[PDB]
Amino acid sequence: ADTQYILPNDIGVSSLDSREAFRLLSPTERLYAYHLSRAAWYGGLAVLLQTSPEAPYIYALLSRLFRAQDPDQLRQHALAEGLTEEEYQAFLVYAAGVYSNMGNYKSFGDTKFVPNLPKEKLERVILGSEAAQQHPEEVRGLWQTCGELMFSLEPRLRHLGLGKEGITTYFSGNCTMEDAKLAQDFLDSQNLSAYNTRLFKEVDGCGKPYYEVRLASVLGSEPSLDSEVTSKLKSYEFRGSPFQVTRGDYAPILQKVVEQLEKAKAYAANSHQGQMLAQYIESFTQGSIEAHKRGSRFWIQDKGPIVESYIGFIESYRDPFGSRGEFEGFVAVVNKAMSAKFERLVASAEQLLKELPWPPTFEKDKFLTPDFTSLDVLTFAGSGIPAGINIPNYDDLRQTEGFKNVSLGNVLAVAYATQREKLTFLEEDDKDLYILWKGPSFDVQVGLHALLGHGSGKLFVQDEKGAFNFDQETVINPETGEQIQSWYRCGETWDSKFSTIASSYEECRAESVGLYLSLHPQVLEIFGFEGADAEDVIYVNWLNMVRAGLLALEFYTPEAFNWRQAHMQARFVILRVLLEAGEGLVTITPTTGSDGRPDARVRLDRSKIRSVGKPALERFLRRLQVLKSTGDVAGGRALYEGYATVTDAPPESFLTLRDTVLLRKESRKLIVQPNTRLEGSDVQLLEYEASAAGLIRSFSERFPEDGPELEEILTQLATADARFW
Amino acid sequence: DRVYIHPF
Ligand SMILES: [K+]
Ligand SMILES: [Mg+2]
Repeated sequence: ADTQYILPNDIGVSSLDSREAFRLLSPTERLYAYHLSRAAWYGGLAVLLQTSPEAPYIYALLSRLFRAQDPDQLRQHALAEGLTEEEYQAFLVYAAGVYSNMGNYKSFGDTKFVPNLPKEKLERVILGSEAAQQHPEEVRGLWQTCGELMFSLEPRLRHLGLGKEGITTYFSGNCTMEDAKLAQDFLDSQNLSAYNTRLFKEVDGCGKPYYEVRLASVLGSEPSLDSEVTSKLKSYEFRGSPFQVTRGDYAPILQKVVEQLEKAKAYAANSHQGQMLAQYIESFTQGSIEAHKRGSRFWIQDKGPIVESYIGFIESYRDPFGSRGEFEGFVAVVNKAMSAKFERLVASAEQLLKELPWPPTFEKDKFLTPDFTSLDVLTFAGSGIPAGINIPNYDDLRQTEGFKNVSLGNVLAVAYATQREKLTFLEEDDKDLYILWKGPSFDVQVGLHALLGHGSGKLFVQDEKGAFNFDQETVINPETGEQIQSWYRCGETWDSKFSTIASSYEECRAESVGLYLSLHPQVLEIFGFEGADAEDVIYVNWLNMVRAGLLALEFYTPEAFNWRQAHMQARFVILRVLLEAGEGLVTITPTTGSDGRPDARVRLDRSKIRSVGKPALERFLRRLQVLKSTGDVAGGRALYEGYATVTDAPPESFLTLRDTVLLRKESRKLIVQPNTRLEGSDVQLLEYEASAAGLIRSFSERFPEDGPELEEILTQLATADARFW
Repeated sequence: DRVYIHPF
């Protein structure tokens, strides 16, 4: 039984398999991946600053400790200081958790986690450590600074968020949702993207708030060749409030990033890779999203490479408002073999899009023939590793120029196997079917989710002067029969319009497309499923979604009435929609397992999937796209937050079921990633044990050049902004 | 936009 805000000692750890994909790379391709990976791991440290006030200190303390003494050496000291093997293991798991999440908050769930041992016992280990003997001042200093917050589980520190009842470093501690809304209106008016920005509010002597929008860049207040960002660097007046646009956020870190990006540029395969890197450098040096947009523009044209990569402030999941981006970056080898079926899905994607429950007027003008490859991840820096990605997030690029889809093949392989004894909330007659097809089912789901899901739908946009990207005279809204009366104006994006629900809303739309189009035989045939096996995959895919809808209650916060994980909230909604259809399709039954503790069961009538589930899902999917395309945020919130409402209403009683979900929950696996070392000319791949100590070791050897320098940098950046929280 | 697998 897992404990909230605590990583269990027996937490699953899997090492990313990357030996074969790396063994195929040419010397130049290896050197290319080597420097790109270093750029990713460098910038990945910025996530610490984007997580919690104490996260940079904790990483600095852990890095110091394990540099002087590896887990086996530190074991001998810790056990001599009174720590049991269990208590020491708890510290190893915590450290590995901080490393893999780049912070003391889970990327998947946004909950704080603390070390599972006495604080006074860990103190003796740290103060008596070898790192403390070599540098007593900075070790005692770090422990004094982050020690309290390392263990504290005060209610306002338990979850990420704005307001006084949450923690965030995207904003200063005194910021609220009202502040975030005012900032977004200012940002939209200046056509300034929020992706690489943070917001800080300081009050003057009077008490009047002053707002600072700090951009992420190497350069600061000093003049430079750029004018696009330079001209923006000034004070503003917005609705009575004074705004100031600055830059230089994570400056020494991004400095390390552009160094490795520039070195990787000398090993680029083509001009597409060469120009996109130069633009990323421009973006990270100047603070220009446009420069990153220009880079992404070249990146999309780099069709089916050998080493695929992407880097920057990409996703906006962990921003409580939902517009600011968390830094990430990945380097992967395109698995030509597994990428065959995905290109096959693209080849018939244009016709598949027509099967979607909305008129072509709400679909993109032209099918853009996007790249879709199966990837073997070498490096995925940041807070967490996804199963698949649809990028870039710039919708003006995806609806006009193009986009890319990637399925992380060596990531799917981790959760491919299934243990029957650890299955939860499933009927016994379904367990064998679930095990046999769970793997293959999400492989199809990932493909549809990214390509047919994220890659579908048009946004109605009106430019600054009249002209609509659609024809308002002919286009009619299906749900009302009237002409379009709502759209996106200039400067408005998906994230700016729907804000706090933008992520989850879209994932719900994407997940729904996946389920809906998994009924189509030609889709399953592409992934190699026909006849009896085909309907089995369908049944399991729907069984999984309904099951996941129940598991999702783990990621809901009752006292705040707030969902913490977008994809999980999305699956709970779909569960609710299928429950709403009735007809005995889906039922949730509170039971009592052999454990003796409260349990639950989920039943899904296979025969009523196409007759009841599909039309209900088709109705729901139509509503989603309509409100999305028109930017009807009021209707969107009315529709989505309705199904996303968690209550103890009969017969389900979700609030009571939530307690059962938490009681039988299983922690998500930590993933150990390999390292690449350069022996002057040749590049080698270092692998590690699939354990906490193995994950720790992977970071100890991750920065052999300037490790202690990064600790100092992260410490400096943290102290500089300490007054904010 | 990202795609996730749960449980993982
Ligand atoms: K978002
Ligand atoms: Mg807060």
